Amino acid sequence: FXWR
Amino acid sequence: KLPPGWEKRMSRSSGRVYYFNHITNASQWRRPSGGQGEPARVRCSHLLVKHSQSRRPSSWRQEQITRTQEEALELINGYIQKIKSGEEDFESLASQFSDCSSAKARGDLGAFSRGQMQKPFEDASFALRTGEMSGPVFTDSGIHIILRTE
Repeated sequence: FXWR
Repeated sequence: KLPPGWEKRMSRSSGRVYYFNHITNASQWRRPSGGQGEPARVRCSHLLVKHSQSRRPSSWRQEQITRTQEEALELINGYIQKIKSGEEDFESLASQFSDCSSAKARGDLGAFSRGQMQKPFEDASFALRTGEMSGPVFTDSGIHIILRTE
């Protein structure tokens, strides 16, 4: 996970 | 004179000159260059090393991440050294050791625009030129190595  | 983020630095330990990008945290001996702005979209792969303070301290590699941020940084630095030496390849390392589910895609995250990734990840990604690798990039998820592929 990233994405904002 | 130098591309965005790049500056000429030298070691306090040694004294040898090198080049450092304060956006990607990349370091290299080579001068990074001999109104274009950023690319509107980039494609990147990444290798994530989580730690006990990560937003979700768990991954497919282990249901309970207990390493400290310093131990995670030491792992990231080790992976960077292996890649630069040629002993290991970025995709191979991401597949085996990335704490992100993208490891099944050899670290590939696909293409993305601004405002879609975590800000430190985004800033580093759009400051890389095609084919370049970041240094340690710190986000709420952990520490990343980023490779811009498109």
